[PDB]
Amino acid sequence: MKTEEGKLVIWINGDKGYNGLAEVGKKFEKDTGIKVTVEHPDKLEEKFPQVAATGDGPDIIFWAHDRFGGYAQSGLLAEITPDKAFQDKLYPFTWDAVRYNGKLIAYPIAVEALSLIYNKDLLPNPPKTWEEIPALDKELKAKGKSALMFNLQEPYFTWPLIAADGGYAFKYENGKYDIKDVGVDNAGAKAGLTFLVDLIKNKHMNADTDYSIAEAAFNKGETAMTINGPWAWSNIDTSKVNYGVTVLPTFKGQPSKPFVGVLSAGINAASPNKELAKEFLENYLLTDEGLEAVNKDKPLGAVALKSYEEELAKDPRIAATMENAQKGEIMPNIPQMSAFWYAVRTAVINAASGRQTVDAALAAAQTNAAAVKVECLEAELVVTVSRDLFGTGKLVQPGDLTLGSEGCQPRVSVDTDVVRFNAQLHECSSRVQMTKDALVYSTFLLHDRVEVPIECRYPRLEHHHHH
Ligand SMILES: OC[C@H]1O[C@H](O[C@H]2[C@H](O)[C@@H](O)[C@@H](O)O[C@@H]2CO)[C@H](O)[C@@H](O)[C@@H]1O
Ligand SMILES: [Ca+2]
Ligand SMILES: [Ca+2]
Ligand SMILES: [Zn+2]
Ligand SMILES: [Zn+2]
Ligand SMILES: [Zn+2]
Ligand SMILES: [Zn+2]
Ligand SMILES: [Zn+2]
Repeated sequence: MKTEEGKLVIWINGDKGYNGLAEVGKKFEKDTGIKVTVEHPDKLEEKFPQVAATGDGPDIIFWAHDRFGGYAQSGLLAEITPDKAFQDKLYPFTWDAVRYNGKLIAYPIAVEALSLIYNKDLLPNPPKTWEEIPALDKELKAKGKSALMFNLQEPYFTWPLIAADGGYAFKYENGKYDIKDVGVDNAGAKAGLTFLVDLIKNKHMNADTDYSIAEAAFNKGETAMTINGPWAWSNIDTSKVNYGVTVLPTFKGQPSKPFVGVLSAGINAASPNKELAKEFLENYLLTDEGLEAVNKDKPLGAVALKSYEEELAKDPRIAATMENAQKGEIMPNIPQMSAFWYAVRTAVINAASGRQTVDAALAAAQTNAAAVKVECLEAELVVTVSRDLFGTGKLVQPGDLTLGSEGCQPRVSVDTDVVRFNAQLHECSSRVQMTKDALVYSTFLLHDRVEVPIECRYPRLEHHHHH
């Protein structure tokens, strides 16, 4: 077990202020002898639920509150025990974010929202509207520069624009999310995405741009604007690029609705140090002195500790962050939330690459989120289709569903709640895509006219040998 006794192990996403948390670590060793080890695994949002299945993994996991409901469902999270004294010390807004089934399942740390960052030297007046940007780009290209570059590979980043004209994740009727009602296929969503597809088509943005491309492009000086969070400031500051942080553009008059996220720290249900951890977080990290350590390394954003948030909220950058939170909505923490993220991730990618039409793409994003769970084994993958597609109570027969290319003959288990596909990867895949580090296998599940994309990533070191 990573988790030993008398020793703390923390997992935090690589982009956050990990070394600064390490300083808050060492200040906890010099006071208690308990060593704190902080590490930053890749895809750690996905690594955590696998290892902690078997009691493995860290004592404390740091991530945006949205994944924690899923974690807690699968019984991999400790319920935290903070007293009345402490609960008053953070913003109620943030406690409610870390709650699930009426239990607190993590400690809220900071509030994050995507603002629009811009180069005052290249563009002393940011655009107020999305519709301005194509034009703006032309003029800018003529000067050897570009208008806007941001991470098109994650959904987090393109959502503010989809939601804008009335996209949403899961409908919230009567204080409960209807998990069969996804607002990714509606007209407002189609509007947002189409506009974004055209930016790509008109060479105003490239479909390939990812987090590290966009970040360099801007920090070098090659792009006017970018979309990103508080954590990206640390670097921008270093490039000495003269920048400001303002409200995201509007679309069809309406504002961009970023998802607001609450950086939360969660205690492992299998950890033998649940009290030592409880102490680290409550009295060393969640303090005016401790938060400063991290926020110094990589800005946390609008920190949830009332105390320091107030001392800090006189920053125009956080000022913008908060304005954008306002026009946002907050992330659901339900389990299905990660199916959503995958659905949409694929949709955007397929639309922007022309693999699917925006209509078909977002049509699929619905079924995928509402009724599909994909699970990728070594040389076979498992596709679990919920029998009731959209809540109708009208179930489908196994003959309505079709997986992979023609030669793909999967074994079909059929319960009364699901229909299960167990399929031979190589034999069923419709296309494999090689990247510097990854291999993505892709195939389609058809139902009705609709085609939902089934998609499995692996690293490229699985070739050596026998795939
Ligand atoms: O892209 C989907 C992804 O978005 C969010 O993750 C954010 C995270 O919240 C940010 O703080 C930052 O680290 O960038 C991430 C996006 O690349 C969700 O929290 C996550 O569950 C979701 O999969
Ligand atoms: Ca829908
Ligand atoms: Ca720093
Ligand atoms: Zn790392
Ligand atoms: Zn144009
Ligand atoms: Zn083969
Ligand atoms: Zn292998
Ligand atoms: Zn062989």
